[PDB]
Amino acid sequence: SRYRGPRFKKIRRLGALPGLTNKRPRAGSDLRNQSRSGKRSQYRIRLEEKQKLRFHYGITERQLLKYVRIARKAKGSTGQVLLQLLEMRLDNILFRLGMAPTIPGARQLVNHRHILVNGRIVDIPSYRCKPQDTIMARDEQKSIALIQNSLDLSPREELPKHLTLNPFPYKGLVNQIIDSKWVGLKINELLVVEYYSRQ
Amino acid sequence: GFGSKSKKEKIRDGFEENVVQVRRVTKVVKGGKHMRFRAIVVVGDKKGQVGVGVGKAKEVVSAVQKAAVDARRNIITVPMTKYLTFPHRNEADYGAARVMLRPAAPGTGVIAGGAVRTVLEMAGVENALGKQLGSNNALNNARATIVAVQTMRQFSDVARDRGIPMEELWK
Amino acid sequence: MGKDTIADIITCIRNADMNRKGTVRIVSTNITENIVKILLREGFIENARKHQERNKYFLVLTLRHRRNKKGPYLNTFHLKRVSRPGLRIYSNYQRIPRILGGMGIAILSTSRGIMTDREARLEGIGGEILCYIW
Amino acid sequence: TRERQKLKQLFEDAYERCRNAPMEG
Amino acid sequence: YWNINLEEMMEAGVHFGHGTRKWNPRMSPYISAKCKGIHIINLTRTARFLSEACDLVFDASSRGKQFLIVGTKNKAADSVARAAIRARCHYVNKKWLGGMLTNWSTTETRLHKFRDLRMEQTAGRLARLPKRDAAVVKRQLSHLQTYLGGIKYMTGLPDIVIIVDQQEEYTALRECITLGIPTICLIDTNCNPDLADISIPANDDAIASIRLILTKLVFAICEGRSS
RNA sequence: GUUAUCCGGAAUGAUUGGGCGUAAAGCGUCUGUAGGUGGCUUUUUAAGUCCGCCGUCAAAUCCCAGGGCUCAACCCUGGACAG
Repeated sequence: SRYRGPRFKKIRRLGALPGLTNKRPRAGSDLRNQSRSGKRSQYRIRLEEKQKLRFHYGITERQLLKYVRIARKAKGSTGQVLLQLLEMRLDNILFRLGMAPTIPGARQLVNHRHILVNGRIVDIPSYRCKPQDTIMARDEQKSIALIQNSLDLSPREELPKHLTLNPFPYKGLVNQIIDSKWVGLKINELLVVEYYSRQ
Repeated sequence: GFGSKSKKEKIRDGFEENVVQVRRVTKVVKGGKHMRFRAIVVVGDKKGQVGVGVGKAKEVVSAVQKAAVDARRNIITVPMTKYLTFPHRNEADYGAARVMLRPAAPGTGVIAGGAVRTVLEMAGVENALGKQLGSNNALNNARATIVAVQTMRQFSDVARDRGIPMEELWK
Repeated sequence: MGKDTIADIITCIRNADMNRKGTVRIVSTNITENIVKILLREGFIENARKHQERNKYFLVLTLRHRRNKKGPYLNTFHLKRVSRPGLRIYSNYQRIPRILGGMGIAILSTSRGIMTDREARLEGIGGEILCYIW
Repeated sequence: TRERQKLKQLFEDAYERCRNAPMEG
Repeated sequence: YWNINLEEMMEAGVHFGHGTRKWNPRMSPYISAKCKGIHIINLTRTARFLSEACDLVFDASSRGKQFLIVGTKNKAADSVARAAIRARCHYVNKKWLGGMLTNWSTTETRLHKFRDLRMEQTAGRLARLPKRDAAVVKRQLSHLQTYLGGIKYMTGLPDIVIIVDQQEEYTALRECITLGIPTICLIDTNCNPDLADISIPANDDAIASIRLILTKLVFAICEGRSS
C-alpha cells in the first residue's frame, strides 16, 4: 500500500520522522496532555524502531521482511546493509536529490512515470539503483516544471556523497553505495536487526 | 538530615539502571500475611561495566535503589576485545541456570533471553548471542552470565600467559 | 592401567590442579611422552622429568602457577577428551577445529606424529583427534 | 574517588601479592 | 634494607611450631620438619616472606597512609599496645566487634557518641548527675572503652592490617577480605596463606617471636613516617 | 483472522545435548554365554584413518557471480564446496 494516512500521529509516536512526510516539526498546536510517565516495554522500543524505519521509507512490512532476508543473505554488517538496500531505493534518491519535497511526493512522482533512468523510464518506486547510474526528468518536464518547483524550495540540505545534481540539465547520479555515516536517518541498526531475529 | 539528597544521589550518568524483575515476595506472620518487594537491578555503564543486585523492602522504589546500592558495589569489567563483541564462546552455570554465550559478527544485535540480554545490553556489548540452557529464573540466570563473562580471556593475556610471542590472530 | 592410558594422564592433570597441587606423577608410555613433549613447548606446563622408582620410567610434571592469590593459578586449565575408546572420532584437514579461535589446541594423531592445529593445519594432513585443551 | 583509591591500593597489594611467591627465598 | 639474621629467629620460638596432627595441609610444600609433637617451620621462605613483608609495608607507608593492627588474644594483648602507642597506629585493645570495618557507618556514629562522652568525661561535669547517670555513662563508656578506646584517631579505612595470629580474628580478617584491604599477618603451622595475600608464617607461642616480628614492623612503620 | 496438519521453541527421546540418594528412574544379589571395551615395548600388512589424482552422484532446486523481463517474483548462462 502507501499507508496514505494521518502522519503527525506517527511523528508524535515514533519521534520526528526526518524529511519523510514533513519538513515541518510536529505539534504546532498540540501535545498538551498524555504523560508517558516513563513506562515503555522493550518490545515497544524495538517495534518503534521497525516503524521508525517502515514509515520513513513507505515500505510494506512484508517487503521489509524481504529486505531483511536479502540483508542476511548478503555478506557483511546486516545492520548496515539493510540501510544500503533501503537507501538506493529509487524514490528515496528522488527525495534525497530534492526532486520532491516528501517521500510520498517522490513515490507519486515516480508512479505517474516522470523519471527516465539511463534514458529508460522506470515506473516503479521500489527500483534499486546501482553505482554510476543516471537519473533525469521526463522530456515533458521542461514544459512541466514541477521538479523545478521542488528543486526551488529544496536546497537547505545539500546532498550526501553519492549524489551529483546538475543544475539546469537536472541529472543526478550516485558515485557509490551510501555509507552508514551517509545514511540520513538516525537510528540503531542493532535494535532493528535484533527485532527480526525471531522472524 | 540535610535534605532532598540532591548532591548525594549522584545523578547516575555514570551508571544507568534498570530493573529486570520486581516480584512481590511475601511472608506470613501471626497477624496475617504481609509482603515485601524483591527487585533485581542490573547496573552498568555501556563501557563494559555491569553487575546484578537483589533487594527487598516494603516500598518499591527503596527496594529498587537498595538493590542498586547492593549492585554498584558488585562490578566486573567485561573482556570485550574487538568491535564490541566477545573473544570466544563460553558457558558457565550458576545454581541450575546454564548460559551459553557465543561471539557474533558485528552485523548482529544482541540476541538472548531477557535477563541475559539485560545484563549484556547494559554491558555495552553489541554483538553477541547467548542461549540459556536450564532455568526459567532471572536472578541465577543473570548472575550465571556474570560468572560466564568473568572467566573469559582476551588474546593478549593468553599470549602473555602461554608465553607464545604472537601469531594466529587476524587482528 | 585402567581402560585408558590417556584419560590416565589427563584426569591426573585435572585432578592435580583442581586441588592446586603443582606436581604430577604419571606413567611414561610413548604417546604420553609425545603429549608432554608437545605440551611443555606450548606454555601450559613448566617441566617434565623422567625417572625410575622400581626401574619403571615415570613422568613428574610441574604445573604453572602465579603468585599468592585467592588461587595461585588464575587461568583454569580445562582439559577435555574427545576420541573416547569405543567412539573414535576422525577429522579431515577441513573439520580440524580452531579451539576458541586458537587459544586452545587440539592434539591429534597424524600419520606424521602427533601435532597441534598449527602443525597439522600447515601440513594439510588430517587424523584422529585425541583431545583438545583450552 | 575514594573507591578508586581503594581499588588502586588493592591492585598494588595483589601485585605485591604477585611478584614473589614467585621466586625468591 | 630490613634484614633479620637467620640465627635470631632460629634460636627463639620461630621454628618452635604447633601440633603435629593438627596441620592444615596447605603447608605441605611449606613446613620443614616435625619433632616431638611440634612442627618445624621452614625459615628460609619465612625470612624471605618477611623481606617481602617489610618491602611492602615500608613502601606502603612511603606512599603515606595510616596502618592498623588488631590486638585481641590476651596472650599478646598489651604487647600490641606497646607496639602501637610509639608506632602512632590505632589498635584493638582486647576484643573485636563484627562490623568495625565493613559496617563502619554505625561504628562512625558510635564514635560520635564516644567522642561526646569523652568530651563530657574530661569537662568535669561527670559529678553533677547522681550514681544512675554516672553509672550508665561509665558502663557504655566502659564498653566503648573496650573497643573504641584504641582507635579514636582513625577516620576511614587503613591500607594494611596486621592481626593476632589466625584463630580469634577470622571475623576481622574476613571483613578485610570483603573490603579488599590488604593484610599482612602471622600464620600458625595449620592455617591459610591464601586468606590474606602475603603473610608471615611463624609460630606465636613465643611472646618474643611476637615481639620480634611486631617490633620489626613497628620500626618499619616509624621509618615509614621518617620521610 | 480462526481451524487442521508438520517442524521449531523442546536439552520434552539427549551423537552434538539429559538423568537414576531423596524429584519419574539401579534389576534383591551373584556366576557366566553371545556380544562390547581393554595394559606396555618392538616389528609387519593397511581393513578403518588421512593425502593426492581420476570416475560418478541426470537435468531442475539450494549457494555464489553475471544476464534478461521497467524492478521483483520468475526465467536463463557459467562455476563449485560439501558429502
